[PDB]
Amino acid sequence: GRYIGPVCRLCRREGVKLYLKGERCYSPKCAMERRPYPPGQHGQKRARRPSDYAVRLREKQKLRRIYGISERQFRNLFEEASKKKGVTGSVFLGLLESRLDNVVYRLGFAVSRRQARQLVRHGHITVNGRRVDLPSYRVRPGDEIAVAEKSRNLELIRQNLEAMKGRKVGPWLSLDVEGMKGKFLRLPDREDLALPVNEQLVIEFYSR
Amino acid sequence: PKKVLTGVVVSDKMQKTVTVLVERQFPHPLYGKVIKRSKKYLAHDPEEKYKLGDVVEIIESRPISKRKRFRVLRLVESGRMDLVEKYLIRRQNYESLSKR
Amino acid sequence: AYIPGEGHNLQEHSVVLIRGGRVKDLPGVRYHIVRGVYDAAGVKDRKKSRSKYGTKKPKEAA
Amino acid sequence: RNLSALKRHRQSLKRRLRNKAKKSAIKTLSKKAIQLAQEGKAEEALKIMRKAESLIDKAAKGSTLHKNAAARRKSRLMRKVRQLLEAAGAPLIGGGLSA
Amino acid sequence: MVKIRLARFGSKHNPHYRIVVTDARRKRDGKYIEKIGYYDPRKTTPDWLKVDVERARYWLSVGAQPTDTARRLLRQAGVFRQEA
RNA sequence: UGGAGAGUUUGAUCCUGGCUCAGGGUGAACGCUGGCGGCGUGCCUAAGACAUGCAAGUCGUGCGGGCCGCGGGGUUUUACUCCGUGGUCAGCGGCGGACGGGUGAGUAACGCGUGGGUGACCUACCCGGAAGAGGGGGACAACCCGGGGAAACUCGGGCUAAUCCCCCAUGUGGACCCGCCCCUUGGGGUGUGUCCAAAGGGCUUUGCCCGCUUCCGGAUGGGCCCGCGUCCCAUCAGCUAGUUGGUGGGGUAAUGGCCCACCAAGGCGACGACGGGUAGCCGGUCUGAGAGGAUGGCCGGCCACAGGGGCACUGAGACACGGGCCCCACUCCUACGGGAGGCAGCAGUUAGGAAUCUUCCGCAAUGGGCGCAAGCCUGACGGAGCGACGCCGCUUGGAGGAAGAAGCCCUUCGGGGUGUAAACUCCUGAACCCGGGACGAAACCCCCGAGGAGGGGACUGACGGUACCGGGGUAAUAGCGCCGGCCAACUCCGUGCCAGCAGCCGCGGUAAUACGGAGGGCGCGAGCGUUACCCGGAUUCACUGGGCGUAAAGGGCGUGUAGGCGGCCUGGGGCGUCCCAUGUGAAA
Repeated sequence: GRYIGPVCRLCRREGVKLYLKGERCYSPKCAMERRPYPPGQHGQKRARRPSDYAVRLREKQKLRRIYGISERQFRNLFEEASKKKGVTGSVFLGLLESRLDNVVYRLGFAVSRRQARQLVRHGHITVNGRRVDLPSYRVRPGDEIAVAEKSRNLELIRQNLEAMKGRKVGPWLSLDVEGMKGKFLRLPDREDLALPVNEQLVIEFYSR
Repeated sequence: PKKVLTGVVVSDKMQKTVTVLVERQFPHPLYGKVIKRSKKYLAHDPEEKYKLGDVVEIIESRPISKRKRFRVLRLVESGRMDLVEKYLIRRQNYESLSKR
Repeated sequence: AYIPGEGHNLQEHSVVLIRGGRVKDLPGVRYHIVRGVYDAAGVKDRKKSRSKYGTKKPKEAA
Repeated sequence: RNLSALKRHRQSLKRRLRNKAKKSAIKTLSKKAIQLAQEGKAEEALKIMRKAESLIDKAAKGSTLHKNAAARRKSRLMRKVRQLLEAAGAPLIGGGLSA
Repeated sequence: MVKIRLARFGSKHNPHYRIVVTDARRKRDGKYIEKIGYYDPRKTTPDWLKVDVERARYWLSVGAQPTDTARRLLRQAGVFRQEA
């Protein structure tokens, strides 16, 4: 099962936040600004010299950790990444981002990973005619993420869309707060979504 | 079709039938260099006409007898006393390798 | 056949599961024993190597 | 217990019967033919080679000798007569015999 | 004896038969002389049918025999039709 | 578009180098934990032996009959029989049993992958083509009479039919024989002489359907043959008298000694013969940048085996898994005179091993065998069940939430940690309740036309009311390796060369970051470690890609055979080689 629970324990773990949880872990701490640094009794007891390969492992985590998916499937779609054609690193990134759940999140329907993937597995997302649970279902150019009909009358969905209006969507993310939708336009790149993560480190690591 | 090959007549010593030292060569499926190889065949001579050396183009035909495969349809050269010599030098070497 | 260390009974049958792996001890140590098998079931109270050392799930009922 | 593979061996016993009798007659007629021809009379053994020919057809038609086989028997049988006719005899009459 | 038949491939609950000529002996999901068509009675793809009626006319004109699902296929692919 | 290294030899460096690890996989196994669902996979051992249930049947459009049934015909009526007759049981007769099917024992193989020769060949159930289907005869069942026996079944006698067996035929044609024209391995024609046919059944009958006879052509599978590649030990060096070859015979569909006879000495071998250990082979598969190494189970092709061996028979096809004969064991039934049986078919028992499952449903779909069809057998096939054995997707929750409660770990008594984690909050809503509800299957079939093409209507679900659609709604499993460097992560007590961990180096010999406990954190998470087997790192059998002054290694030195390779130049060859056309390389 996808870890869950004490989450932004992960945030402090990297030493750099990952929103992970919205409203709070986005507010004055992702467990950060309160006491930001890797957890445990140790933690704030003088950092070391973590080897290149090791901070690289950390980077691989880091990346899989912001993408609320098991390192199992992080790896899986990495194998698929090295499989077909595409700029290995940046394309691997876009391949991770092109997943239904964070599509729904970055659309602003949800306020972070946990909530996002939850709602998505709850099949509240009608893409091109059908509601799809299936969190690790990647969309295609010309498709559009929608929400169900009774789901138009949902509390924090309405609240999300309320506080969302004004917050300009991603470039490949087409907003549609009128028709209750989100056009999955082009296929984004590193300069569309920037997260404290190196692509070639994940390559070099996984591609041993 | 019907695979053929030229070949140096060895041993006329059988009646109306001679043996033929046929030859080939090919590289090495993992070691470059071309290697030379021997492989004897049955030269079929209903009207005894081939002798010590006579390189002839020889023909795989209908099963003639016990291993009696191949035949002849045309000659090329005669008096290959040098080649047959080398053949017999090899045979000398065979009669020069005792374990008893 | 060696054993998985501390906490044995074994007497003389057990079905010691011939395993495999020497060390700088007993000029052999090849083909170990396992606990759980048909005998031993690990250390009387173990909190880690319960993958050989028998003990199931320390269900301390609290 | 029950399986009509008994049908097999029954009818097959009958078929073996067929083969036995007919094929046997074939062999023997061939032999009388070569006997008479070896002597130096022919004519009777050529009417017996006639009867023989018909018989080897009886072989060909059935499951005894199959087509080409019966043909081969015919051939060899007819062949041996001719040469061993000339041998001290004189081939006068002809049936399966060609001039 | 050479007959035209069907060889289903795929998985467990996603049928799709290969419309294919072969000889009598050849087992089902086995070997074939030549393949000419496809048919999936499931109907999930508009391409649920294809018949290479050319080589079909070959086989029919050169001494072979059909099947039953074939009968349907032949009467539904102009394999039978003689125009006029 | 494809290449990461590291520890360990010293006081210290460097080099050669061995060991070990990080890694990837598997038909797995083992322990620890274990929720949902999809597609796969599942005796890897004893080719050890098996209870029982099923797996090869089908046909009245070949034929006679038993006998159950019915209108009931005949007999004036009678005993009862007897015409039509659904049936129903076998028989004679006809087609599959040589496919479907499993294992891997043998087999180092013209077996297999592979490219062709067959002027050395076979091919039924099928599409075309041609000549057709005159007449007669005999015999055995099933049945009726008697016997043996526990059965198995076995013996004799007496009859009827036939698409059962023959007989002179009719003879486009096919077969041989001796010649002859063309060829060129036995390819095709042709002059003489002899042999062969046929089965008929149905009915809307004067015509057709189903089958039959004689040949030719294809469709299709195989037979034989060569070319070619094909594990290891040289401490396996010589092997062979059916042996090498022929003539002449015998046999097969047929080439050939495969076998008879007679005969001339040859036939293979360091290009590894002979021997023996080992082994099914492949399209493929895992790993490595690649060269390659290893591998061949599910699947698809070729082989081989039927408890071991011999062996024929039947036939289009076999030396035939659920046909026959015999020897060998081996087990079982009996009244101990006698007799039976083969789960390397399919479920299931047992021996075996660390380990490899249900004694299930339906011929609805496809496919095979048979029948004019209706239809029938099908443990082929098509479906559920069981096992985290493999891969895939997936819930245990979201969101507010403390200078952060307490519970427990740590302390320099200030606190630090655990952890927004918890609790309190609202939100949704697995599991689960009601309702409806599938695709998988439209052909076959009767009907108009002609039985053709075409047209119409109607029958046909094992899964299962499962999938899925709609609504009602519960927060609703968490583990496994580790924290001494390779390898990411330390603090506290105990234990004191003891108990012990360890793949490598090693670590503890009374303040252990390696044992063992407890908090925390590294990894992974419906899974994790362990071992085993395989490829890599191993460039550590080096072709890419190594070496022999002292680390492992020049043969004590000259000789010479074969073999290996080779100076300048002209031209011919076009073998190696290079180029494009092109056949095949199936499918997956």
